[PDB]
Amino acid sequence: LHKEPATLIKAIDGDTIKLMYKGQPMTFRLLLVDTPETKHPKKGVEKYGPEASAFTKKMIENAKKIEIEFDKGQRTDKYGRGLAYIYADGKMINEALVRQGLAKVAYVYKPNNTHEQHLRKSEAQAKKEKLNIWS
Ligand SMILES: Cc1cn([C@H]2C[C@H](OP(=O)(O)O)[C@@H](COP(=O)(O)O)O2)c(=O)[nH]c1=O
Ligand SMILES: [Ca+2]
Repeated sequence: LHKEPATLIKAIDGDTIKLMYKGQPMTFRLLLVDTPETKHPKKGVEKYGPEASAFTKKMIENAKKIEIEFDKGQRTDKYGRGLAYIYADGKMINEALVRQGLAKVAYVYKPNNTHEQHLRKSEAQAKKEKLNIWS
């Protein structure tokens, strides 16, 4: 796996970010995590959804450098969103959300599970600490 540069376009919610990648606008979805829903009427605004959204926005806007890292398998989902680990000054947003209890580990689809154990350990800590989603 390797990290590639990208420039911000707009943070959509906790786990979906529009980025300029190789000079094309693409929507990315964070691998291995789900922040609670805030757009879809079928789930409604779920608790911590808005909180997750503001956390990601904050983290990605303040970054000096944004990087994306695809995993070993599919690089897009069925909606055409890029599937990646995204880093803001070398800090993985996917992990940072999980560590705050603002996302759960989810959508673990082989072979895109390289950081699964890393993320699960951050989740276990947020749970033990009773943070946000786990409170
Ligand atoms: C993170 C991730 C999501 N998805 C798909 C599965 C879910 O589609 P369905 O909605 O059709 O089930 C959806 C979860 O995304 P959101 O959390 O943005 O809803 O995106 C993948 O296909 N692969 C991935 O790695
Ligand atoms: Ca979500």
